[PDB]
Amino acid sequence: KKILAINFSTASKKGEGTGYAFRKDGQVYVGSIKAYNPKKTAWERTFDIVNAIKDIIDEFDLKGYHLAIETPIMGRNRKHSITLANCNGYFIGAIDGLVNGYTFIDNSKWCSYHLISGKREQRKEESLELLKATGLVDSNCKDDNIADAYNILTYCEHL
Amino acid sequence: MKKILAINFSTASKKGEGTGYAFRKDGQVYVGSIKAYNPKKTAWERTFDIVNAIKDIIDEFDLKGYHLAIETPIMGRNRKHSITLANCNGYFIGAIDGLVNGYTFIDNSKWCSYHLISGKREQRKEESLELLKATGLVDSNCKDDNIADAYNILTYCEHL
Repeated sequence: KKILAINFSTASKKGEGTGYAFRKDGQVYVGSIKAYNPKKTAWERTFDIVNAIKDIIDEFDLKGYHLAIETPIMGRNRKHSITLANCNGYFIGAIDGLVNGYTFIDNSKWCSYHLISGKREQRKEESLELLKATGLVDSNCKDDNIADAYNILTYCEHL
Repeated sequence: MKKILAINFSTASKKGEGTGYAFRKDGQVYVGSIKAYNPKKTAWERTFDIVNAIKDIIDEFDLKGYHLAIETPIMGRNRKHSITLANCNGYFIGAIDGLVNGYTFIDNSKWCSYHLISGKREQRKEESLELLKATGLVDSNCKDDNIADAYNILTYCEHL
């Protein structure tokens, strides 16, 4: 029930990032770690993303939170998919112990509970629509990493 | 001699298989395998057990600051199996990075090529074990190819 929700990406494309969401003293906090940098490898960007999340964990002194992280999946691009799966694992291994374990949340599953339907690109705008309603972000927000992490948290808080 | 902890990572999905490790300390090579076979556990749960076993080795033998050399995960025939394997390999590395001074991926092809090992998987296991057996660290009857691959990664990395 004390859940740190993560939508993990290594930010291999511009503007991407790892989204996070959690609730502390009833207040929801959300954000993204924007790590795009072609001078760094996926694993180096991952290291930076780990250290950003560790800094939030210490700032908000999250003790006993459980990681809910979106399951890595094989996509069309095989090498991207294996790199992402490996970096997703690095991220989980680096923070497990700061969190009390973790659970894989299947994209299809949180999406179905929130009625997000259609392809990938369209899921992104549906997820953002839900984030926008809560007014934790402004009406201009185009951060689907943030929106996904939020929707994963709400999925988990129900399940 | 650069201080390297060589790992041949496996989730021990098959009985008798496990994660191989090799390191040199005070000139002596130490090798072994973590035999984590347990079909009652998921691959991630066996990986957690292997992480704890390597942390205990790093503690007992005072290896903080050794550099981790680990095989690169590869693309395979079955999507879900290869994604799970790649994720567990990642988990292992992220759990111990910090105890070790960083890590480097070692491609299977590169260490094999250095050691003049060719052929399909089972032949490569045989040739890798021949190199390990020659050191006397295991007996002439050893079939523990996870130990052999860890050893042969260590010696490949020691030449670089």
